[PDB]
Order: sequence, then C-alpha cells, then structure tokens
Amino acid sequence: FMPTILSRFDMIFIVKDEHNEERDVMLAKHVITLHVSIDLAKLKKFIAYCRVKCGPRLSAEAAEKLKNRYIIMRSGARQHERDSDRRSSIPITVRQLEAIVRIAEALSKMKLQPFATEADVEEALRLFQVSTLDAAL
Amino acid sequence: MLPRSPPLPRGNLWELREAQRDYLDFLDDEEDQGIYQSKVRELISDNQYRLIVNVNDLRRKNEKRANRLLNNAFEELVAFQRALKDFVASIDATYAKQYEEFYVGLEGSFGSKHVSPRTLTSCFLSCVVCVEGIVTKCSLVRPKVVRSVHYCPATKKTIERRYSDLTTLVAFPSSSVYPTKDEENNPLETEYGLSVYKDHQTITIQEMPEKAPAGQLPRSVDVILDDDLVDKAKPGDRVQVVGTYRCLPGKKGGYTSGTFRTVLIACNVKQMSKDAQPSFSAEDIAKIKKFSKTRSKDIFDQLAKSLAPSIHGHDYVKKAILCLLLGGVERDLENGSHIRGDINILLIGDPSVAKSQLLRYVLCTAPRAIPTTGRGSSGVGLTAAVTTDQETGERRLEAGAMVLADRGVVCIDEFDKMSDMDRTAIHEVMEQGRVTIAKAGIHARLNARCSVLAAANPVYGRYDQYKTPMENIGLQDSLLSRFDLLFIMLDQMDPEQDREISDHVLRMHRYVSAAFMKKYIHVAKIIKPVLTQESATYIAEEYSRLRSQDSMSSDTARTSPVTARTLETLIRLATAHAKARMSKTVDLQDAEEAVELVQYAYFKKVLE
Amino acid sequence: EAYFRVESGALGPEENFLSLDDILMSHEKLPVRTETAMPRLGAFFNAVPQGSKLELPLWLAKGLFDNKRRILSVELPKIYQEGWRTVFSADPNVVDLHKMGPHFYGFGSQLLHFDSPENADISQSLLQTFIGRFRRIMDSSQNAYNEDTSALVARLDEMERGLFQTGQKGLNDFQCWEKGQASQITASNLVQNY
Amino acid sequence: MFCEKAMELIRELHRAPEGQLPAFNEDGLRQVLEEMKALYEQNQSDVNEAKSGGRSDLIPTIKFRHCSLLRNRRCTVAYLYDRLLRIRALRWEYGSVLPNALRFHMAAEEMEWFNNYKRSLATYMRSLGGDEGLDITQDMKPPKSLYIEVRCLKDYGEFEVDDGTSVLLKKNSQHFLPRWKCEQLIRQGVLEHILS
DNA sequence: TTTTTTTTTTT
Ligand SMILES: Nc1ncnc2c1ncn2[C@@H]1O[C@H](COP(=O)(O)OP(=O)(O)O)[C@@H](O)[C@H]1O
Repeated sequence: FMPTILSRFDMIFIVKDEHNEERDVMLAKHVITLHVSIDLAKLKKFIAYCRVKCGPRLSAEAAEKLKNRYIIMRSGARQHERDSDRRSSIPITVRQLEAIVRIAEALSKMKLQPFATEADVEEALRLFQVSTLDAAL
Repeated sequence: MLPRSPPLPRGNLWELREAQRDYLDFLDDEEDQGIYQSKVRELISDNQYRLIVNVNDLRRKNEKRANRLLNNAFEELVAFQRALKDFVASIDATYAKQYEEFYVGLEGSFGSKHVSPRTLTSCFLSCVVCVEGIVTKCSLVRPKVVRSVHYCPATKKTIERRYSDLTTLVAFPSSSVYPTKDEENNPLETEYGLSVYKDHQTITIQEMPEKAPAGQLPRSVDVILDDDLVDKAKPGDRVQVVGTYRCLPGKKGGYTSGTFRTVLIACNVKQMSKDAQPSFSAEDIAKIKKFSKTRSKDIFDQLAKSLAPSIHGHDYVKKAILCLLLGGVERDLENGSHIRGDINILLIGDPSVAKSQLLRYVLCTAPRAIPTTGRGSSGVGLTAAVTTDQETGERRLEAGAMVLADRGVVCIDEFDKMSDMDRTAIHEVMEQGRVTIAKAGIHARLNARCSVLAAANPVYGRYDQYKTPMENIGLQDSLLSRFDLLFIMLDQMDPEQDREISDHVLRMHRYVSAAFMKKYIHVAKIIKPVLTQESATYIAEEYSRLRSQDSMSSDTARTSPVTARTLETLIRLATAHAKARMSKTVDLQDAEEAVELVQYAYFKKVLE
Repeated sequence: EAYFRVESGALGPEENFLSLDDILMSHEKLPVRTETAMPRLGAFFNAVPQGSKLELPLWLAKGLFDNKRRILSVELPKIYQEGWRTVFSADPNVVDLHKMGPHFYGFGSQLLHFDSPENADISQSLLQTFIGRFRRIMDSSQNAYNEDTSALVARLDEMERGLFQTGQKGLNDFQCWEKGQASQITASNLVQNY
Repeated sequence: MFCEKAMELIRELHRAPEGQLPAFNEDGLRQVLEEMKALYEQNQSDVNEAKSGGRSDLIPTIKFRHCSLLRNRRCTVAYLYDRLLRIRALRWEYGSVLPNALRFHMAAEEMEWFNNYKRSLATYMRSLGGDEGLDITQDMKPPKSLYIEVRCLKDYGEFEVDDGTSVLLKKNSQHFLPRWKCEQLIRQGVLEHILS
C-alpha cells in the first residue's frame, strides 16, 4: 500500500481483535442473538431532512484554533523526518486540513447548528490524533 | 423548474376567409408600434423564407384567433402562410416571386402545450406543441419534389405537375409517375433545371435524462425538419422544437391496421443552452478599451494576479497559464510551411500543491477544453482509432481526445502514470499539429492544432531535493523539448508559508472581475502583434546567451535542454504578453517580460 | 370549531396587526436601492454607500419609504415583472404558485403601496389570474371525495388553500348528512389529542 | 435583518393550525425583550447625540432602529394574544374544569386570565332569566330525540341523577339516560353515543 | 439476431 493511495483517505483505524474471555463472553452473547433467528427506520428519514436543511460553516474562532493546531502539527514533522527518514512515514497535508473542516461541519450538522464553534473541533482533532497515529504505527 | 417559455422568463432584462383576413390585419402592425413591418423588410434584406412570430402578441391583438391557431394548426397555418405571401407582395412583388412559398415559424408561450416527449399523448393530435429534449440521431439530407416541369419536343408545349404527399399541411397522396406521354401521340421529356425540389431530414428527440422517472427507457419522438431548417441540430444537443403534431396512416395491401405513426412537423428550433460569449455590450467594449489604455505598464501582472484567487503562492505558474490562455500567432509561410502558435505547460511537484486545482480551473475558464488522465487514456484513444459501423459495417476513423479539442485546451493529469508506449503517440500531435494515421484500411490526416497542459508526480514519490532535476523526472530529452515550460512546484516546509496558506484556505472555507477575464481574453485573442527590430535583436541575444553553458552559473543544473525550439517559444511568450496590452507591436518591455520566466523555469539548483 | 384565528387583511388597504399569516407574509425579502449613506449600521450588509442594491424584508421597507424616495427606492421582483406577466396570461392553470410564493396575492397587493408606474398593470394581472384559476378550484374541491387530495393541492397558495379547504368541508358535510351520520354526538377537540 | 428571534415564536404557532395549545416559551420571550432593550438604548444614545454635535446624517439609523422595535412588539403581542384564543376554546369544548395535561402547558399568569374569563361568563349566564338563567354552554347540536343511549368508556366515580339516584359507571356498560345530562360527558370522551 | 475460418486493431 503506497503512502499515496493511503494518503487519499483522511482517517485510518487499525481495527483490533480482542480474544479475551470476557470478550468471549460478549461473543457467547452474540451467538444466541443470531441463533434465535433511535431506530434506523427513523434514523434514515431523519438524515434525509438533516442533510437538506443545514448550511454550516466555520466561525472566526475555529479558524485560529485550527491554524495553531495544524502549524504545530507540521512544526515537528521536520525534525521527525530529517533524522530518522525510515523510507516511509506520513506527514500532514492541507488535504487533511480540509478533511478536518468537513468533519467539523458534519459534527455541527447533527445539531442543525448553522455555525460551528470550539464545541467539537478539539475532539475531532483528537479523533484525528488517533486516526493518523494508527497509520504512523 | 418548468420552461414555460423559449425566452427564459426570469432574467430577460439583464370559412377560411376570416382567418386569412385577420392574419393580414395582424401583419399590418403599422399603426400601433410597427413591430412586424420592421421584420418583413428585415428578412427581405436578408433573403429568408420564414419569419418567427410571437403568439403572445396574437393574444393581445385577438384572443379568438390565438386560441383557434393552437388547436387547429393545419387549417390555420395554411391561411397564415397565404396571407404572408400576400403581405410580402404588398412590399416587393419582384421578391415575392423569387421564392415558391413562404413559411412562418412560431415562438412565445403556449399554455399547456409545453410538453415533453413523455407527456405527448394523443390528445395533442393536430395541435401546436413545443417539445423539449435531446437529439439522439439524424438522417441523411435528401431532396423531395414539390413540382415538375415537362416538355414536348414534338408539340413545343410545356406542361407542369404539382406534387403533394402525406408530409404536407394539405395531405393528398400524389403518385410520382412522371408522365412521359400525356396524350399517346406526343412524347415528353423532363426538365430538371426548371423543377422545384426541397430538403428533408428526420431527427429523433429523446427525453432529458435528469427528467426521466429513472425506472424506464425514456420516451422518444420523431421530427421532420425541412426547407432550410435542415442541419440545425446535431446529435447530443438540447433543442426546443415548436411544430405541429400529426399522425400519418398507411396500408399494405388494402387492409390497414388501426395503428398509426405520429410525427412532429417542426416549424422552429431553439438551442436552449447559450454556448458562447460574443454578445458583449457596447458598454462592455467601452470598459475594455478603457482598461486596455489605463496602464500599459501593469496590465499583465494585474491580469494574472486575479487569475485563480482560490490558490495562494504560484505567481509564476499563474503568469504562464495566462500566457497559455492567450496563445501566440500561427505563421504559415507562402510556400506552404507552418509554424505552431501554442504553448504547452508541464507541472511537476510533491502531492497537494493545487496542481489538479489549476487544471480544473483552466478547464472551466477556456472554451473547448477537454480533460484526460494518465491511466484512463491509451496512446490511440488520445488521437484517433479505427473502427466500423453497425448499420454499414465499413471502417471509419473515430476521433480521439486531442482531435476533438482543436483550437482548444487539453488537460492531462497524472501524465506520468502513462506507459512509455503511450507518450510516443503524442510527439506528432504536439508539435506538427496534425495526426497521421495509416492503419489497415484507413489513410487519413486529421487537424489537431491544440495546446497541452499537463501535470506529473515526480519519481520517488517526492522530489528529493538533492539528486538532480534530471533524475527526478522520468521523461526522456525528446519529450522534454516539446513542453516549452517546465515548472517544478517544489513544496517547502518552512513554518512561515504554512501560516498564510492556512489563513487563505480557511478564509475560503467561511463564505479584476471574475466574469470579465472571460470577455477580455475572448477579445484580446484575435489581435496579432508583429515583432519589431528593437526587441528581435534582444531575443536573438538572450537565446545565444542561454545556449552557452558558461554564462549560466555553477552549482546550477538544467531542467530541460535548450534547443532551437526554445527560441521560438521566446517569440511565442512575447507575442502572447503583448496580447494582454492589446498592443499590436511587441516592444523591448515584452521581450524582457518573457525572458525572466524562462530563466526561472529552465535552471534549477541542487543542494547537499 | 370555536378557535377563530384572526384572519388576513393582506388583500385590502393594510394588513391586520395580530394575524399570524400577514406576519409571516411580510417577512419575505424584496430588493431596494439606497439613496443615502447608512451610517453606524453597515455591519449587516461603518456605513453603506448610496446607490446600492440590498435585500430587505417588506415590513422594513414600509417606513423607510417616502414619496420623494428620501432613503431608498424599490423595484419589483421578477415574478411581478413584465416577463412573467405574459406567462400568467398564456394559461394561468399551469403555474406553481407555491414555489412562486407561498404568498402570491398577499404579497402582490402590498406592492401597491410603493406608487410604482406599472400598478395599473399589476392589479390587472392578479385579477386576471385569480379569475383564470377559478373553474379549477370550484370543481376539484367540490368533487374530490375520500381521495388523496395532497396532489390536487400541491400547486396552490395560502389564499387558495383556504378555499380548497372550504369546498371540502362542505362536501364532506353533506355526504355525512346524506348517510344519516351527522346525528351522532361526538367529541370535538379531544379527538385532536387522540 | 433583525427580528430572527421573534420569528421563532410565530413560526411555531403556525405549525399547529388545529387549535392545540403548545407549551409556553418563556425562553424566547425573554430573549426578545433583551434585544428590545439593547436596541432601545443603543439607539437613544445616538438620538440624544444628534442633538449634541449635529450628526443629523444619523437620522436613517434612527428609523432602521425605531421601526425595528415595533416589529419585535407586534411579534410578541400577537403570540401573546393568539395563545389567549386557543385557551378560551377550552371553556366551550372541555368544560369548566381542565385536566392537568392542559393546566401544565399554560404560563402561570394565563390561569388568572382563565379564572377571570370563566367567572365573568358564569356571571353573565346566570343573568339571562329569572331562575339562574340559561346555561348556554350545553346544547351544541339540534335535539333529535328525547332519550339517548350511551355507553361508558372509562371509569368515573358516581354520576348523579338530579333526584339523588346515582349511577355507577364501569367500563363497557351502556345505559339509557336523558340526553339532557349526557351532553357534558359525551363531548369530553367519557361516554359515547352508540344508538345513533 | 445463431457456426466456423481468417485477418487485423484493441483492451
Ligand atoms: N497553495 C494552496 N492554495 C490553496 N489551496 C491549496 C493549496 N495547497 C493545497 N490546497 C488544497 O489542498 C488540496 C490539495 O489537493 P491537490 O493539490 O489537488 O492534490 P494533487 O496535488 O495531488 O493534485 C486541494 O483541495 C486544495 O484546495
């Protein structure tokens, strides 16, 4: 997998398999949940109206939040790649920044909130700190 | 959205004696404002058959006739076209005989008649309708007789014959027997020079895709163009035909099935989409001649700054892309030679430097631009490929991409994921300007005078800033000479630039004139400046200084070889820089604007 | 049956004060061109030039208007322009007066308090559109019984839906008397909660 | 422009055209009184400032603010008045006493308006005739016959007959009573007129 | 509007 087809996305989750015996109790539960054989039927008809009625953009403060988050995300990748340069890595790019913005939009669309704020930018940034460190590992 | 008028109503500002004597009174038109007596004369000065009428006027003039005309279209249009010849004889009887019969189109706003081929039921039989939709085939234009002129070599007389078929407004099936002995005594002989034929086509409108209920195969309808309406529609358009609806019966062997075939005898055609921008206002041309005179120093730079505001940095690249959007001057000598007048740009650099963005903008700005990739494009699918037909089964030459885009732009992104056997198919169509094909049963030469804008990711994934510019690009020194401008969009990790870049993109995510560059370049394209000996001795020197390695520098590598082919790219960039000024004579300030671009695009610096 | 909302006076000289229909009616936007500067308030659109094209609610442009056009002048939307005034004369039974709305006769009768030149030609469009669309509301409302009428009513405005709901309430009330059904005493407003 | 908060009080009552009393909105009402006060002071400042330096060019900025409060007045009396219609109905349809699924949605001062209206109405009613007037609340439909056959639908402690002869009301048990008494209960939801 | 054989362009 090239560092470029990989970079065509924005969020990487290395899914993990748990084989714990309490996890195996969860599995024993799920066994009969199939052996026997907020709802989607309204979730879909909710989305159908949410997507088509909200026009969210960013507020002035989210801008200076993201600028100072992204600049300091860049500012260390230099000393990261200038020494180790292990023939492959993943640095930040403006496409990923635009991905962050369009994620915050979708968060603040859950609430029909026509103006997003710091209410979700940091948690989205931490979600991304997970999603980029996954591909880092 | 409902099209209840051919003129888009939102932004238009920015017995049979009564009918014939009412149409004439309507066509007088003198005493109120003289709207049509200003059009009959207008067409007589252009030698036209038919005139377009607005039924919206017929309403205000006489409602009863306007309603009787939209529901009995045949008996009313045979009386309209009579009381129109009558009214043209009332101006110039000499003209009123040059043409056999006049015609009369229609346009305006019909109430419920604005139908689609899906709604065109059988309650619209013999009723003016206004069908919208896409043309999806055409027929072969063929004559069709409407009168013969015979002659008797024995009796020295001259007999005639009037013809009529089921595709008229009167509909009597005459036989095309071409009488040879009217009376058994004398023999006849036809005279083709004095007879009268007309044209005849048959197209097939089909419902618009985004208007179908998507469950079926969208419905169709058959149109019968005629009498110089003929070639007014090619496959793939969006037309608004305005024609009578008709059913034409038949009988094979004295026994008719009740089933009939219904056609639309068109009497006007309208392309819905406006596909050009020549309709500049006199106020607009005034603005243009102002702006072209205000400052001749800074109009090129001022033009290029406003090119793609959605992008930060890359001033040089915008400058060169503007030069592309203008173009040079194609000189063709007297003996028959030819020298190209286009500029081909190549952009290489690390990912996410807005390359694809520049391409997608140049696509929409210039008219007649074609997009293409580096894997969804074969070496033959770009220029021309041989195939056959399904109806005839004989070979022909389907035009590739770079032949459709003639006098246009071709945007090739990821030009590096294209195999070696595929680039080579371009070396003829990028310089000589025309494609030559000698396949099995095909020997042709197509005109493909176009210009190439290409984007390529460097080898090693990222531009190793230490190797050399020649090892970071895979292209061989034969293809690297065609593209006359090579821009290495190097990405740098200094903390400052990222700050303003983020500022800019985020401002863009919180939302010279844009629609003025269109007119300005569509106007300044035609100008054809001419060199002058003050600069022609400066270029002939900057080149001979470029060609000498010593004068270049040390610790400086060459991106592409300097040949006698960059010499006439200097000349092209120059006479494309004196096209923004609308100058018409290149001066020493031009031949110096276009030398620094080269000095910057040719030589790169290597680090260690 | 006893909740008598305040009706709409949007067709006469001036809208009523407490009518919730006119309140939402006048809120609709309208284009204006300003005649002076707009000091201390250029934040919305600090000062605004003179000769600027702006979009303002109708209620705002009621007091900001004078005969001399002191503060600003007005120009009608295209729905009332000369363009559409011929469309509505071709055949008025075809237009979607809900998209071109949803207050056509209500708005158009308040654009006569701006003493424009073409008033003698707007008050003739309305009259000749309402008369045109009448025999299709008199007959599709007194003759649509136990049907899904949500498609006979998809192209109407608030001045016409109020009549399509009065045709039905008189059809469904004679058809309930003919069938000996309007004798039983029933719960009036509690079946609305149920 | 302005008035985007008041127009969230109205665009809610306009969604309930049946006459069903929604929950009072103290929040938005306070939120619009605040904007009234804000614009009031921020305009009065420049009003008296246009007499203390001659800034008459601010005259527009008065109207744009003078009228832009009248709006916020209209859209807060209409709402406060409309909701006083959907309340009086609950005296001609339900009756003199309401269940607390209703008396829980009225703001605590509308109950005083109610208990005033109800009392004045009961005052007027008893004034018509000599003996305790004529209760015009009942009698909503022309009388058809003299006795009616009802059928209970919920439990109800012990309905009364004028002569002290009570009647228990279990579920699904039908009587034959004079329609002179059953009208109050049929129109609420307790009984039901079966033999139409 | 089907098989089968033979040549040449194309993915
Ligand atoms: N200098 C820049 N100015 C404006 N936008 C930029 C810039 N650099 C990157 N971007 C944004 O980042 C994304 C980069 O994608 P792009 O550069 O098209 O990828 P590629 O370079 O692989 O074609 C685009 O969405 C673009 O809007």
